[PDB]
Amino acid sequence: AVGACVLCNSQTSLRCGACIRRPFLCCKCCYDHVISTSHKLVLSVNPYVCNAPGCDVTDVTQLYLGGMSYYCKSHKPPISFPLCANGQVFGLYKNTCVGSDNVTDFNAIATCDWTNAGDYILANTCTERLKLFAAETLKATEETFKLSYGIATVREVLSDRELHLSWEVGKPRPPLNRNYVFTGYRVTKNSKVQIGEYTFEKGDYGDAVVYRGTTTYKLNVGDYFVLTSHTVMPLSAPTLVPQEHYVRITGLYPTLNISDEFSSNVANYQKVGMQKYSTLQGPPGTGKSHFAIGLALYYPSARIVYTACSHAAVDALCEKALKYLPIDKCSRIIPARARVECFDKFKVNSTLEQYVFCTVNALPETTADIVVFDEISMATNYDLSVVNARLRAKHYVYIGDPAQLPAPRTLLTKGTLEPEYFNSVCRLMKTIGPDMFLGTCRRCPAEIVDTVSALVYDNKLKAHKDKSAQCFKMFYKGVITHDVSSAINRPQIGVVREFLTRNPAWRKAVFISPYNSQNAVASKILGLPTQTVDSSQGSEYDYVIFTQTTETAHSCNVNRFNVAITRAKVGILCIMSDRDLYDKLQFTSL
Amino acid sequence: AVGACVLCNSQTSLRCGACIRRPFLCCKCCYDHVISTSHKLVLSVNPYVCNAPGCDVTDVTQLYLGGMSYYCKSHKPPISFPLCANGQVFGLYKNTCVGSDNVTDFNAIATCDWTNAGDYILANTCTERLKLFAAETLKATEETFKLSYGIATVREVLSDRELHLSWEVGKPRPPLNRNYVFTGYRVTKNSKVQIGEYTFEKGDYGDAVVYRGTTTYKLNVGDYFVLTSHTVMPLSAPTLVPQEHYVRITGLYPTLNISDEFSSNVANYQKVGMQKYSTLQGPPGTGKSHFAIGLALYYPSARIVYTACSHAAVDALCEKALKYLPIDKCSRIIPARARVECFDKFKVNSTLEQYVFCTVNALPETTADIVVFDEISMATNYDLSVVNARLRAKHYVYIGDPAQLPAPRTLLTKGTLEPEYFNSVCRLMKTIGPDMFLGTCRRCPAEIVDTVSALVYDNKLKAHKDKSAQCFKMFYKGVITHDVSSAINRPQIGVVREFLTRNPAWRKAVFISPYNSQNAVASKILGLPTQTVDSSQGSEYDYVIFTQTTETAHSCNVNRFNVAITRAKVGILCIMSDRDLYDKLQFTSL
Amino acid sequence: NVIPTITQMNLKYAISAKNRARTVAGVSICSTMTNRQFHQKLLKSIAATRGATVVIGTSKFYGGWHNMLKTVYSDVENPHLMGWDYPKCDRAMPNMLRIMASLVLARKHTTCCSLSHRFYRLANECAQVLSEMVMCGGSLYVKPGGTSSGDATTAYANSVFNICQAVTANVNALLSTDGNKIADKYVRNLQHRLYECLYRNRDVDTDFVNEFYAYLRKHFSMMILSDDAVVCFNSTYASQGLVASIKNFKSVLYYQNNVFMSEAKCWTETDLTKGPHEFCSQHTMLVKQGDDYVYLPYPDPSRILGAGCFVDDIVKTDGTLMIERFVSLAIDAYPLTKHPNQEYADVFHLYLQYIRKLHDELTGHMLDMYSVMLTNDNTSRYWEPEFYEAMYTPHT
Amino acid sequence: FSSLPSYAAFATAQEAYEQAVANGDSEVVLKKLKKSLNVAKSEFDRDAAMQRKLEKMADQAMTQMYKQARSEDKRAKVTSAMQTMLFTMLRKLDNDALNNIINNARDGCVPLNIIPLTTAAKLMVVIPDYNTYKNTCDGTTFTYASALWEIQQVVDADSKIVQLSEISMDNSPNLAWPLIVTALRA
RNA sequence: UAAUAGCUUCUUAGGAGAAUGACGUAGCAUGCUACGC
RNA sequence: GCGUAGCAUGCUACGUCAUUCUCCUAAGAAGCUA
Ligand SMILES: Nc1ncnc2c1ncn2[C@@H]1O[C@H](COP(=O)(O)OP(=O)(O)O)[C@@H](O)[C@H]1O
Ligand SMILES: Nc1ncnc2c1ncn2[C@@H]1O[C@H](COP(=O)(O)OP(=O)(O)O)[C@@H](O)[C@H]1O
Ligand SMILES: [Mg+2]
Ligand SMILES: [Mg+2]
Ligand SMILES: [Zn+2]
Ligand SMILES: [Zn+2]
Ligand SMILES: [Zn+2]
Ligand SMILES: [Zn+2]
Ligand SMILES: [Zn+2]
Ligand SMILES: [Zn+2]
Repeated sequence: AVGACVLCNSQTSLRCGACIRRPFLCCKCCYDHVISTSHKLVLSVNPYVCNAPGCDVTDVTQLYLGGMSYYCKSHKPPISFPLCANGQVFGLYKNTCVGSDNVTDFNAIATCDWTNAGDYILANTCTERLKLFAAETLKATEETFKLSYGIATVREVLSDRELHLSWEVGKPRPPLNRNYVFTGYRVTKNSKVQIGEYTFEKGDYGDAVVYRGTTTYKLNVGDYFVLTSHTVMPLSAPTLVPQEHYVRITGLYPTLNISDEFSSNVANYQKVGMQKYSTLQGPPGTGKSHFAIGLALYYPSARIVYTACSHAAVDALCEKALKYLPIDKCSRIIPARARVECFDKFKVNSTLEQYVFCTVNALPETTADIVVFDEISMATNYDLSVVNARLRAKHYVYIGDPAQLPAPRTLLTKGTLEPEYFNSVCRLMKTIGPDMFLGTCRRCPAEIVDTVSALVYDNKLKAHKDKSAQCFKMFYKGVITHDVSSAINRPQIGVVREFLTRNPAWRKAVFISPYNSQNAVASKILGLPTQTVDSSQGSEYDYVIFTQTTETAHSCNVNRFNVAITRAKVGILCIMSDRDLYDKLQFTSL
Repeated sequence: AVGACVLCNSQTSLRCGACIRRPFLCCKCCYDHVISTSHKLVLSVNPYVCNAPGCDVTDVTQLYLGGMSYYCKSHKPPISFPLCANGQVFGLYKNTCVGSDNVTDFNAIATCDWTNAGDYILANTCTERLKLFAAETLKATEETFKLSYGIATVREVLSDRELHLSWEVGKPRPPLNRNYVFTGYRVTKNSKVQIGEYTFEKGDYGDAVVYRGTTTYKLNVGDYFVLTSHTVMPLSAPTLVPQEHYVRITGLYPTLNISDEFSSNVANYQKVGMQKYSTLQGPPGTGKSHFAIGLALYYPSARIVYTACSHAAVDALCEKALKYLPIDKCSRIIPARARVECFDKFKVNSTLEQYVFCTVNALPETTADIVVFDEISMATNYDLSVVNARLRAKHYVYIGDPAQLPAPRTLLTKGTLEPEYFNSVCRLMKTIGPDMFLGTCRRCPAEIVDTVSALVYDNKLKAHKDKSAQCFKMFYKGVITHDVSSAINRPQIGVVREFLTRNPAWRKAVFISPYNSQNAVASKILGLPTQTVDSSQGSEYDYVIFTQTTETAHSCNVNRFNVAITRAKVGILCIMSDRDLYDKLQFTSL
Repeated sequence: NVIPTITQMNLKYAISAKNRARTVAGVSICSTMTNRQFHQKLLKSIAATRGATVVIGTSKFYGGWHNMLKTVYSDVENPHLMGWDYPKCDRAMPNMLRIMASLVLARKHTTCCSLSHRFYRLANECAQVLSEMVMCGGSLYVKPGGTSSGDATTAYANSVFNICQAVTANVNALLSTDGNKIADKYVRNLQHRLYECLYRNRDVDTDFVNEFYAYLRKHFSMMILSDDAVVCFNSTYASQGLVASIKNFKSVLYYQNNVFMSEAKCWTETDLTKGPHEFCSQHTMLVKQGDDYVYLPYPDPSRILGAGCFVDDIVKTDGTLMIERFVSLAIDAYPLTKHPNQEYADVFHLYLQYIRKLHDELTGHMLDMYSVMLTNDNTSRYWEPEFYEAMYTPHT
Repeated sequence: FSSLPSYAAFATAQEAYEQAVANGDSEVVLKKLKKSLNVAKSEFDRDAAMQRKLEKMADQAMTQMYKQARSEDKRAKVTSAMQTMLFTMLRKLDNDALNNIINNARDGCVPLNIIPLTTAAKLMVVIPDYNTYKNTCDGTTFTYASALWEIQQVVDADSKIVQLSEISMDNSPNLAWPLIVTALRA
C-alpha cells in the first residue's frame, strides 16, 4: 500500500515498522528517521528482513538487496547493493520525495514514552499532520498500557445493588467512576466467553463495590474481571477546520419570537452564526448549557448536533433541551452496547432527526447545519479530529471553560500540564481569547465570586445575590495517615465534627475531597452524601463540605480549587492547609 | 490522429498541449514553436509525459524516447534517444515536414490573450490558414473567459415573479440582460443535477431580478445557477469559398418581367449570377436588404437561405419577405431555447422549405442555390466559417456595410478596430471594393441625413424628404448612476418623461440608448418600446427618442450615434452629453 | 465442501459454414482455478505424449501428421479407415458418461487424495460443470446435463467419452455376433470370456481386461482428438462382426446417447494411400517430399479464402497492418500446392502474391510517412515458398 | 561509473602518461606508466559492467515491487466491490417469506430452486408468441407457482411499453415478440 | 459480453550456454642479449 | 653452469568488448483446430 509521508506529504511506500502506529515515510524522510533514532526496521510492500533459509536481520542500515530479496552481508550475492544509501531508503517513488527537516521534532514525537510533561506540550504545537500523528500514537500507547493490568472477581453474591471485590495480589487497581468500565470472563470450565460489562466503585467499608450493570445475566464466582480494551483506528480530519468568515449568516435563518428569556445573547447568537467555528468560554455557572438552547431557538429550523466527551454533560444538555426546546423533534443517539445507564426520555436514536444529541465516541457519519461541541476541556485532540471527520456542518461552536478540570490524561505523572495545552481549542482560547465570554455568576457569595474572578479570570464575573454569610475557610492541621494508595484526613473530620454542631444548616451536606480515599472514609462514620471533585462540575448544591488533606502542587492547583469552591451556593465548611490557600480569598475566621 | 500542420499543411502527428485549441503541428514547425515560446507540452498519439512509475516531466527538450516509451532524463532506459533535437521534434512523418517562417506571427497569435487591439489587426491580415486558426483560438478564449465568472444562488422569494439574487463572495458578477443564460444545481445531498435553463434581468427597486425560465421549477433556497459553457468546434470550412468567375449564369434562371419595382437592380442580379460570391456594400437604407428579396423574385426557382448574426435583423428581413415573397413558401428557424421572441407568422421550423430564414448560430446543415448573408458587420469570422460549413450553396451573396456598428468584441478594451478588420468580408469590401454598390437616403428626413452626412460620411449623401422640423437636440446634464455595470441616467429619463406628455404625437417613439441597463429600466417610467443601439440597426421606426446616457468612449462613438439617429423615419428627439456631439449636428432649439 | 457455480453462455463470433449460432460456456474462476489444480498434471502429461491413442499436444507440422497416421496404422491386418460423428455431442452426452470420464481422469489420485477427497472433487465437478446454474441473458436457468465446453478438462474428458463409446461399440459387436459362425477359435473363447467378465463376474479380471485391450489395439487401432476419431480397423473381422463397424456405432449412440448418427456424416476409406477422409477438418494427401512419400494435411480452400476475405475486426481489413495474419494463413494453405486440382494449388500462390503486394504498399506508405526506408527488412522470406515448405519437413 | 574514484585513477594515470610521453620520458618509465594506466583502466572497467547489472536489477526489483503492491491496491477495490454486492443482495431479500420457509425446513436447509418460487415478490414471464400469452397469463391476473399474480407491466423485446389491449390475435404481427410481462405477487 | 485446451508464426526484453575474433593482466614453457658469481 | 633484467614466440587461467548461434523464461500481436 502506498500513501503520503507524514512530514512532507509526498507519495511513498515505506513505513517505520518499529513505531506503534507504523506511519508512512518518504525516502529522504525515512532515511532521516532511521539514521537518527533507534528505529531500524522499515516496512515496504514486503518487510525488510533477511530472506535467507537461516538468518534474522531487521536493521535496514545493514541490509543489502540482491537478486529479488534482501540479505545481510553474510548472505548477499556477488552483486551489490545497499538498500539505505545516497541519503534515501530504497522504495517506491524515489524521485518525487521531497525531504523536510521538521524531523528534528518527529524524532521526539515518535520516540517519546509520554511519561514526562513536555511530550504533550510539543505534541500539540507541531504542525497539523504531526498534530494528528502524535494524538494517534498517544492513544495507541494508552491502549497498550491498559493491556498490562490487575484482575479481580466477585467474592460471593453479596447484594442486588452491590457486589464485592477479590483482586489479585501484586498489581495496582484503577480509579472507579463511569469512565473506567470492567469486563467479566466466563472461563468456568468450559469456554471463556462474555456475559456483560460492569463498572465498579468503592464500597462503604472494608472491601465492597457499589456498581453499575450492563447485563442481567447474574454470574456465580465463575467469572473474573479484567479491564477491557480495543484497537485505535487511524484519524484523518484536521483538529480544527480553517477559520473562514462569512459576511451575512448563511444557511441559518433567524426566528420569530425567540423568547424574552435569552434575548441579550442575540448579538452572540449571530456571532456564532457568522464565522465557521466559534469559541465560547463561560466561567462556571454562566449559561453555556443554556446558551446552546438559546442558539437552537435563534435559528429554529436548523438541525443541530450537540456533542460532548462524556455522558454526564450531554445528558444534562439533553434535559435542558427537553425543558426548553420542542420535544418531539429530538433524538439522543445511544451506544448499541450501552456501557452507561443511558438516557431514554426522548424519541431515542433516530439519526435522521433535527436536534440530534450524541457523545463523541458514538457519533455516526452524518451532516448537520451547526454542531455544538460541549466541554472542550474534557475533549482530547482525538475527539476533535473525530468530530471533524464524522460530522460535516456549516458551523461549529465549541463551548466550555479551560479553567475547569482537564481530561483524565492517565499517562502523565511528572510535572503539571498547564491549561493552555489541554487541546487545540483550549490553546486557541488562551492564545487570542474566546470569541464569546459571558461573565456573571448566579451561585456564589460576594467575596468568593469577586476573588475567583480575581483569582485566575481577567476580572469578568459577578453575583446577582448577596453573600449568604455561611461560607468559611479554616486552617486546622488535620493529621495525615495516608496508609493507602491515596491520602486520608480523618481527624480533620474530627475537627469539622467539633464544628457542625453549632452550625445546624449543612446537616444534609455533600462531602467532597481532593482524594478518593478520604472521600470514601467520609461516607462511613457519618452518612454524608458524597460527590467527588471530578463528579462535580455540572451540578449545583446548597450544602457541601470540603476538606484539604495535604499540601503540594496537587493542593494548589487553582483549576481544582475553582471547580471545588463553586459548587456550593449558600454554605461550605472547608479546610485549608497552606497559608497560600487561606490568603487568596476572603472569608470569616472562626 | 494523423493530421495536417496548421501553418504549412504538411503531414504530422503532433499537437501542442498548452494551446487551447490543440493544433496539429509538423516536426519543424513544432520545434520552432516550442523552443521559442513558453509552451512545452506536445501530444503525439501518446502524450509526451515521462513514463516512470511516478514522474511528471513535460518539457520536450528534457525527454527521450527510451525503450518503448517517453522517459525523462534520469528515468530513461539506458539506451536513449533525444526527442526534441536536430532542429526537429520527433513525431510521425518526420522526414517530410517542411514549413515556413510564419513562425513569427504564429507565436504572437498563440501567445496573445486578445486583450490589446493589435492582436486583432494581426489576426486578420495574416495568411489564410492563420486567419482560421486565429478565429478558432479567439472563440476558444472567449469561451474560456466564462470560466472565471461567479455562480449564483437564491436569497428567498417574497414575490414569485421577481427572484432574489445572491452572488458568490469573491468572484465577479455577470451583467443581467437577455444575452446570458444560466443553468442550475441543487447540490445539498440530494441532486447535484441541473434544474432548468433560466435567465435574469434587474429590478428597479431594492435588490431583485424579474427572472424567466424554460420550465416552471421553484428554487428551494439551496438551488442555484451557473452560466453555461460552450465547446468550440474546429473551424472546418474556409472563411470565404474561393471565387470563380463564370462566363455565363450557371445554376440560376431569370424571370419574365420580375416587377416594376425591382427593375433597376437587374444588372447586379446578373453579376451575382456570374460570380461565385458577391458583396453588396451600401449606406443604410439604400436598398440592400430589399435587394435580396428582389433577387429572390428574379431567380424564382432558386432555393434561398437567408441568414444574419442578429435576431432583430432577420426578423425585419422576414417581415419584408412576407410583404413581397409568396408567404406559403417561407420558413423561420429558431433555436431550442429561443431566448428572444422570434417571428411566428410563417410555418416555423421547416428547413426543407424554398425560402428559409435563420440566424447563423442556429443554421442547420443543408444545401441551397444561393445563400444570402446579411449584415456582415455583426458577423465575425466564426459566423462566416459556420455559414460556409453548414450551408452548401452554388452562389453566395454577402450584403452589409462596414460603417454600421460591428460585432460586440467584449474582450477588446484598448484602441479602436477599423472597419477593414471586422471580418474577412468587410476586409474584402474595403480593400478592393464591393462588387455591387448602391447609395442615397430614402427613409430618414432631410435634417437628420443632412447632419449624418457630416458625422460619418464626408458630405456624400444627398437624400429625399423635407425636414419636418421634428428633429430635436436637447441640453440636459444627465447625472450618472452606474448601477448594473451599465450606466443608468435617471434624470435624463426624467427629462423624457416630463416632456413625453407634452408631445401628443410622440407617444409611440422607440426609446434608444447605448446602455442596455437604462434602456431596459425605462420600460416602467414611460412604457415605450425600448431598444438598444446594437440591435436597433437594420430596423426603422416612425419616431425615435435617443438618450446619450453617459459621456464615455462607448456612447460618444460616432458610428454608434450615426446608426442610432438614422433609424428615424419622420422625426427624432435626442438628448446629448458631449458638448461637441450636440454641436456637430444641426437640430432645433429647445 | 461443494461449491456450486454459475456458468455464463457466451455467443461465439467466428467464421463458420452453417448459420446456427455457436455458444461457449464461461465457467467461473472459482471452478477453473481448482479444476486446474486438480487435473493439470495429468492433462499436461497427456499433451506431452507422442504415439498414444489420444493425439492431444501433437503438432501437425514438421511431419507430425505423418507420424500420427503411421501410428494409427499400427500393424493392422486388413486395414480400412473409418470415421464417425457425434450429433449434438456436448449437449446430448449422458450424465453417466460424463461422470465416467471424470472418474477415469481421477484414477491418477490414488496417493494424493483420499476416498472422500475424490468424491468431493467429483461432486464439485458435477455441481460446476455437469448440472449447474447457467446465466443466459441475465437469467439463471438449470442445465439438465451434458458437458459444458468451458471447464478445464473439456477436450480430455471428451476424449475419454469418445474412447468409451468406441469400446462399447466393439463389445456390442463382439457379443451380438452368433458364436457358432465364428471360425477363429481364439475369438470364440474371447467372446465367451467377455460375456463372463460382463455378466457373470463382479470383480475386475485384469488378465482379461489386458487381453481385450490387446485385441482392440491389434484390430481396432484408434486416433482420438476429443470428438474426432480415425480408426484403422481390420476389415475382415469387421465384416465377420468381430470388430465394431459404423452400424455398431449407430446402435450404441441410439441406445446410449439418445441421438441418431446418420451414415452420411461417417466415412470409410478402403485405400490407405489416400489417408483419412477428414480429421480435425483437414483432408490428407500422400506427397513425394524430398525422396520419400509423406502424408500432408490440407484444409478446405473455401475456409482459407473466407478467412482472408472476412474478418472479425475493422482493423484486420487494412492488410498492411496484418501481414502476419496472411503469413499464418499461407502456412496453413501451403499443402494445397501439391493438390492435383490447380484451383486448389492457386490459393497458396494467391496468398503469397498478396503478401508481396502488402509489403510493397506497406513500404510505399512507410516511405511516404517519412523519407527513409527501413534499414532491416526480413519480409522477403514470406513470399518464398521455402519458408512454408520447411514447415512440413520432419527436421524439427 | 564517473562517481566512483576508479575513473579518477584512470584519468590521472592517463594524464601522467600523456604528459611524460610529451616530455620525452625514457622507455622504462614509459613502460611503467603504460602498465599503471593498463591496471587503472582494468579496475575502471571491472567496477563498471557492475553498474549495468546494478541498474538492471534495480529496475527489475522496482517493477516487481510495483506489481506486487498496484496489485495490492487493486485487491482492496475488488474486496470492497464484492462486499457491497453481497450486502445489497442481503438488503434485497424478502425477509419474512424467507424466514417462514426456512423455519418450516426440518434441518434448516431448503433447495435453492424454491427460494424464488416461494418468496420472490415479482415474476417476469417471457413469452415468444401470442398463443403462449393466451395460455399462460391472459387477463390482468393469472396463476403460477400456486400463487396469484397481478400484471403490473408488459414490455416488448425493444423494452417499449405494451398495453394489454394491444396484445391481440390480429395485433400480434405488429408486436416485437418476445413480450416480457412483469407481475407482482398478490 | 467474450470459455477450456493444443499447435504455429512474428516482435521485444532478461538470463544461461556455446562458437569465433579483439584487448588487457597473471601463471608456465622456449630462444636471444646485458651484468654479477 | 647459475642468479637478476630485457625482447621475441607459444600454452593455460581471469576480466572486458564485438559478431553469430542455441536454449530458458517473461511480455505483446496474430492464425488455425476441437
Ligand atoms: N437570561 C437569563 N436570565 C437569568 N438567568 C439565566 C439566564 N440564562 C441562564 N440563566 C441561568 O444561568 C444558569 C446557568 O447554568 P447552566 O444552565 O448549567 O449553564 P452553564 O453551566 O454553562 O452556566 C442557569 O441555572 C440559568 O437559570
Ligand atoms: N426600388 C425602390 N423603390 C422604392 N422604394 C424602395 C426601393 N428599394 C428600396 N426601397 C425602400 O427603401 C428601404 C430600404 O430598406 P433596406 O433595403 O432594408 O435598407 P437596409 O438594407 O439599409 O436595411 C425599404 O424600406 C423600401 O421601402
Ligand atoms: Mg454549560
Ligand atoms: Mg438592410
Ligand atoms: Zn519510527
Ligand atoms: Zn517525507
Ligand atoms: Zn542473514
Ligand atoms: Zn502552443
Ligand atoms: Zn509545419
Ligand atoms: Zn521521469
